[PDB]
Amino acid sequence: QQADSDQPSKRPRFDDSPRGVELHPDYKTWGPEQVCFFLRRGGFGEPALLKNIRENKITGALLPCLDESHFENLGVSSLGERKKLLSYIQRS
Amino acid sequence: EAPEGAGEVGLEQWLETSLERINREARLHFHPEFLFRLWNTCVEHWHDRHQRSLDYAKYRYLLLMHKAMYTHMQQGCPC
Amino acid sequence: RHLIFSRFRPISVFREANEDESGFTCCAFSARERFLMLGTCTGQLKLYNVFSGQEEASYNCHNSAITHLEPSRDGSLLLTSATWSQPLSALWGMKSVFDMKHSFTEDHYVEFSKHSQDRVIGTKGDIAHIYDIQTGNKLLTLFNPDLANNYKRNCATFNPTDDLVLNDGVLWDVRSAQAIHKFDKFNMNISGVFHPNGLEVIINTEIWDLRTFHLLHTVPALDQCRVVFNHTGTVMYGAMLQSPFGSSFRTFNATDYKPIATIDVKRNIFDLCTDTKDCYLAVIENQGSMDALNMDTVCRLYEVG
Ligand SMILES: [Zn+2]
Repeated sequence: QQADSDQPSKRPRFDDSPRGVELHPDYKTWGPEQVCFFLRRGGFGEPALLKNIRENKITGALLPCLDESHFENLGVSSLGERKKLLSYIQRS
Repeated sequence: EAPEGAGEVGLEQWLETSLERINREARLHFHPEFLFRLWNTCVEHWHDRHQRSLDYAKYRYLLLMHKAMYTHMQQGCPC
Repeated sequence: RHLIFSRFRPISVFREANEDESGFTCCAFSARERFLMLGTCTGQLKLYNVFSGQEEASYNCHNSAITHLEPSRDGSLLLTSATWSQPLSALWGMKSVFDMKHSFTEDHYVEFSKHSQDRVIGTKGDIAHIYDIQTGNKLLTLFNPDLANNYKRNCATFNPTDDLVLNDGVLWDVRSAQAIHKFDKFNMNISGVFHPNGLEVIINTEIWDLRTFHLLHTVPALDQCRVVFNHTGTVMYGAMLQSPFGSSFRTFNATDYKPIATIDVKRNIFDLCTDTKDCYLAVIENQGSMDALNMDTVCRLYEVG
């Protein structure tokens, strides 16, 4: 009657849709976007910050050495969000 | 034309399932990368910049990547 | 023919009803060509009315993008093939209700037999299986490792008389179930097709003699091109893949394979199909890219006078 692996009522549209994902973890060989993803995870981004980490730059290796107002050159305007994004990068 | 029937269900778990298994399968076919570029851009574009639903951005992401899988599999893969 | 097939004229554009971004990935004409069968990237199948343009139906066929559509001349059955999800192919009924009759789980490509469409041939990687449309029984299995060439886009196929099969470059006698010949490799993707005249075999750029196995022709323009014959088989349509889809299609003379014309549609051609009357030409055209976040794939209709 219906092979069931198919398929909902009807679909989302831009002009009526205003306001779980998983995805790859650990660790050091992380493209700039696996860095952007991890940043957005904390509540950061701020496209001005990520507008270009599309590349100045960073590897999944230049995480813990990016220090704190290196962040100044690339967008995050205020001192406080910058202070626990400085301390969002640790924990491992 | 034939018509029916009982294709009532989804969005919801349909969306979450679709996204999920298309990702599980797409991780077998692409190399640095990552896929996040699509994902991030979508969550940056429709969700952030036009403040639309996250489900919407995830839907458009889903669409794009179904077209990507289509492309790759039609292109053929040694595995 | 000669002149008619060097100009095509756009008339209409088919677009998904309730989508912000249309995503057609395959096209095929109805059994009696009153409808245009348009499979989409989500695994659905939308039937539009060729003349009016209006959507007639919508069916939920697969988990993944539709990659193949082949209706029976009978008008009672429909073959579909998806992208990466199982079952990768299916056989449906177009009788009164659209229901699945038999499932081809791992077969990425599926095709009817040419005599009276009583059997179905599917391809699983390098292997080819032959089934019966009525019972669904796998009648036969063709494969030989010592002859296997392992195309990436292998599509097993019957000759017009269904006494021969071309699978993975290997020519098989069906009733003997023994490999007759092995066409060597000069290409990694395209597995080749039978010319409707049943005289020549077309494997990518090589046109071999099906009787003498001797190379008849070499047409460089058919490199990585899918080939669609009109019903009469007097012309060929060549569409390129490896966006990897070419933004242009070519027309050829089926007799001697000389180029008739090259039409650029400024849009990415995913697929295309014509009718038996050779009046219409459906083309699946795409714009943009991944980074444009716009892959609106639409079906445009052309006419061939
Ligand atoms: Zn692959």
